[PDB]
Amino acid sequence: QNKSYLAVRLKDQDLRDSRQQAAQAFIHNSLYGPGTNRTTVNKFLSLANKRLPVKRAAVQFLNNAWGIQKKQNAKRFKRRWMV
Amino acid sequence: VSKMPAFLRSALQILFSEDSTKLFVASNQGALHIVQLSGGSFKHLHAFQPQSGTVEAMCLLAVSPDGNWLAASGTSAGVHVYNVKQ
Amino acid sequence: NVMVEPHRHEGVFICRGKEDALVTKNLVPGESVYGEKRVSISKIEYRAWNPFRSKLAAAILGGVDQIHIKPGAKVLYLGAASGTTVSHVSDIVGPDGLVYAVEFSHRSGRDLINLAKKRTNIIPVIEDARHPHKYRMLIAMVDVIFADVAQPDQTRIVALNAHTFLRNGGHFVISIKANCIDSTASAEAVFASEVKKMQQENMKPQEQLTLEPYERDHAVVVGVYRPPP
Amino acid sequence: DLQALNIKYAMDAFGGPIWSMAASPSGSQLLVGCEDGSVKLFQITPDKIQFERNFDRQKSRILSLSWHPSGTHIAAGSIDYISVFDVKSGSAVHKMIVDRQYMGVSKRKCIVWGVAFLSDGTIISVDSAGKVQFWDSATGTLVKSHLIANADVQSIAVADQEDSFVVGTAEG
Amino acid sequence: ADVNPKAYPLADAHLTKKLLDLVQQSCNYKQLRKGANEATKTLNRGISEFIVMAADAEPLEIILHLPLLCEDKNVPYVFVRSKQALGRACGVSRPVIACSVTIKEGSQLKQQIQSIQQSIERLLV
Amino acid sequence: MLVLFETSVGYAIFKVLNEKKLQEVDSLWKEFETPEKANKIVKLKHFEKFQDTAEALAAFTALMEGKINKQLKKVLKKIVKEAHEPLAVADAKLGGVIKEKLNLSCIHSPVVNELMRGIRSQMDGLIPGVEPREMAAMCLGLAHS
Amino acid sequence: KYIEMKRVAEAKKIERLKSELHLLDFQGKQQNKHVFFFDTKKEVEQFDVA
Amino acid sequence: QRIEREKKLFVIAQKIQTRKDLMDKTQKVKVKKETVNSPAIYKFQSRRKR
Amino acid sequence: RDHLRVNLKFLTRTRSTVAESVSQQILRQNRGRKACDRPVFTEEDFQKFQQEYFG
Repeated sequence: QNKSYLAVRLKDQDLRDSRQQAAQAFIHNSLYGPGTNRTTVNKFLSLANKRLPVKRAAVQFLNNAWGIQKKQNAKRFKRRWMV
Repeated sequence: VSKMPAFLRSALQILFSEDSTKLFVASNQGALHIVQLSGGSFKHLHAFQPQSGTVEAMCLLAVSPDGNWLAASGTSAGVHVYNVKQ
Repeated sequence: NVMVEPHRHEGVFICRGKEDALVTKNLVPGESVYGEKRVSISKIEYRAWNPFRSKLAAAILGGVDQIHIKPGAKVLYLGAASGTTVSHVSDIVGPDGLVYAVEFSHRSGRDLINLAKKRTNIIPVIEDARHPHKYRMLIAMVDVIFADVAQPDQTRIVALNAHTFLRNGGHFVISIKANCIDSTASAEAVFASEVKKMQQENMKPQEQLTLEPYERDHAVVVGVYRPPP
Repeated sequence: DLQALNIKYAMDAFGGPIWSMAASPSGSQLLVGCEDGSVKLFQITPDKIQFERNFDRQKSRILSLSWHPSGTHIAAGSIDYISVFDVKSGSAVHKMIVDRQYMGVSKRKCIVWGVAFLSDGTIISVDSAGKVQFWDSATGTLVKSHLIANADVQSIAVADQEDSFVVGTAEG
Repeated sequence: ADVNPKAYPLADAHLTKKLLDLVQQSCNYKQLRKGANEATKTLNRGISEFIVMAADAEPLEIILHLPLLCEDKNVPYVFVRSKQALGRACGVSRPVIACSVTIKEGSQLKQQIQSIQQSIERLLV
Repeated sequence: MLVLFETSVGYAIFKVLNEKKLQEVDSLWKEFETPEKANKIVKLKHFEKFQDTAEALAAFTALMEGKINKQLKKVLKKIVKEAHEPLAVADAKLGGVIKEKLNLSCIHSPVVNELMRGIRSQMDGLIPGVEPREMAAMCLGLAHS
Repeated sequence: KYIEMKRVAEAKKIERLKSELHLLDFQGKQQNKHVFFFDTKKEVEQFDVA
Repeated sequence: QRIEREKKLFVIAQKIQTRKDLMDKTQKVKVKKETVNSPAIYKFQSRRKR
Repeated sequence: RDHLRVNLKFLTRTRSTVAESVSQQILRQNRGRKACDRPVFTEEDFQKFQQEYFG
């Protein structure tokens, strides 16, 4: 059986510790996990825009990943509209 | 480049002269290395000895546009100027 | 009616017939240490080596390439316990060899002294393996270190003992229990971490074998210490 | 090493990942808190550090340490509790239970992020519930609580003269 | 304080509550042997999960044979501070200095017993 | 530098000849590779021998809890205190205790530990007086007691 | 007491039989992973068990 | 054969022991039925022994 | 004299194995008995029927 016997070089098999990964996961869930009160940076920076003497929109108005197929159809409909 | 000497392993500062012939390297322990570069070939010309004095800050290197002088700092003794040709 | 086959490890034999047993030649004929049965061939007596109780026996039956415990060799044995495995090691090294049996437990120490009375090549050391300097007077330079302490910083204990008593080019055999090092992590993850820690000291692990049929979550690592340039 | 601008050495503590580390009032000793719940004392030799002793192992990971200014007692924070240790015999004299919510109960576990200890005997603790709490070391009971934030209070620091201290929270 | 050092696996206050609660549950399921003499017999028969002893026996030596027998069979053991508390957990009107939880096929406490066994070995590091 | 080495038969005190070689700890293993080179580095100043196992038990129990006997007092004051030279010791506690009990300076260092390793490896070839048979018999008596 | 007396005695007989029956030539689903270590890459490809 | 005898004898002793526990005045509730491998499991009402 | 040919014949021809049923029963007794040691009609059919037939 070739599957039972394995030859490995000394430096390659050194990988990330599984115990270390659990430690990182504990920090992530403690600070950004379910149950915390976190908002987005776009929303957090947009609170100032609602109070300005001249109201503006969100700081980053475009959402890149909201839609891609829907974006193309809007352009197609627009071109039709100018006829 | 295929090979490099081992003493360049941890450089604090890397500087090129106005011509591509000479390369200047400062080591993490006090040492200056001048490397002759010609046609993708490297030759270690000279290694300037560590400057006397307590280390105060990270090293900084400056080269004159003629290429004659090299100024290095980072120690309590002061800025040292080396003549590249001599 | 017994037929005896030589084993690949010098000083070790394998016994067939009515019994499927791994055996070693008895250093004290007519005596049984812990109730193991003995067979004679003709003049020569052998003692059965139980793989269920011992871990070195399990490794040998598991197909280990090297054990490095040979006739006329000095062995430092960490975690002697009652001395069941120590008695078989004393058989292999023979009269020329020496075994240093280190055990901290007092109840297991009393069994060692009774065994050490009948075997001249066993030197009992009732001390703590974490402090090799406290027994430096008794141990000269050795060839092989065997560690079976089953205790979380086993690697540091071996390294301290290897620096003081193990010669350049000497070998070590270490048994690792996965759940003792960390109960919640997986066995293969635990074993790889110990391999990393061995490399931090001047220890090069050369092979690794798991003791699946007789134990669970156990591995044996064989390596060299301060290899010659 | 500041002069050679490199790392002198790295030594394995053999207790898993380390969460916090504190030096004694004298610089001779170092205290280490690990994932497994053990507290380890290291003696500082002229060239390296040497492992000395283990305190009593705790049920959960140790996230923050503090020294008595005279060096006789230790305070250690952990999930839902604080442990007080005697340095002579490393045994927990007191375990102090921290309420998960301010005068209430909640499913979310309370994490003690930092612990500071004063010469008079009071332990100051900051937790994820958003409050700064004062404890008495002699009796092991809460003395006073101050609710200051709606989010985690994560950092503590005390001046050398024990008349002022500073806290830092998740809200900035 | 003022505890005999020979009772080394001394559980703290938090573990003591878990131990005595499990002991009280084992009594309701007929899974507990009470007394040092009865605790010794289960070790010889190999039907015990763990052993609980009381650290306040005025001569402590009257129970020190039990740790030696436990190390042979690889059975975990702990000490609690009060023999009065151990007696009430066992459901007896008299103090108890040692008790043993026995092996039961199909027992509903298997998950709880396993968690306590894991907790005990942690005291041995 | 004088170095004190403890063995089952007695106390051994060596003198290092080449103190320069001790500075390079990484290259020190080459000096103790063969009995010819090891005798160039160290030589035996004095060896105090234990007569029986009952006396030897009284010695080594004190040593490993950081205490020195009355007889070890006499050996140190003659060999090591009359001479003016640092004494290497394998135990930091033992070196500390010596400083108060006797006006003597003790040095413990990783280079000292490397020097201890080399002497042990060349254990035969450094002490000519002690026979190998006496060393082995004394070890069994001391270990059992 | 009658059942337990029989049970403990033949249980010791089981342990005695296992001391000389070591399950040689065990073939089973459980196969143990034997791992070798080499410093240089070239040894890894050129590895041969025999 | 000896190993299989041990397994049966362990079960038989517990069932006789389980039947002996039933000879008690304390109130009890059956939580599991008896099987070939295991006896029936009962929970008894909690009263201290006076 | 070279025994390699003779040794190979005796170490290969005599091949025998215990049964799997035999081996699996031995390995489970070694494990122990401690807790740590040891390891077509649906409700939809009934509900809909009583609505349609008896509801």
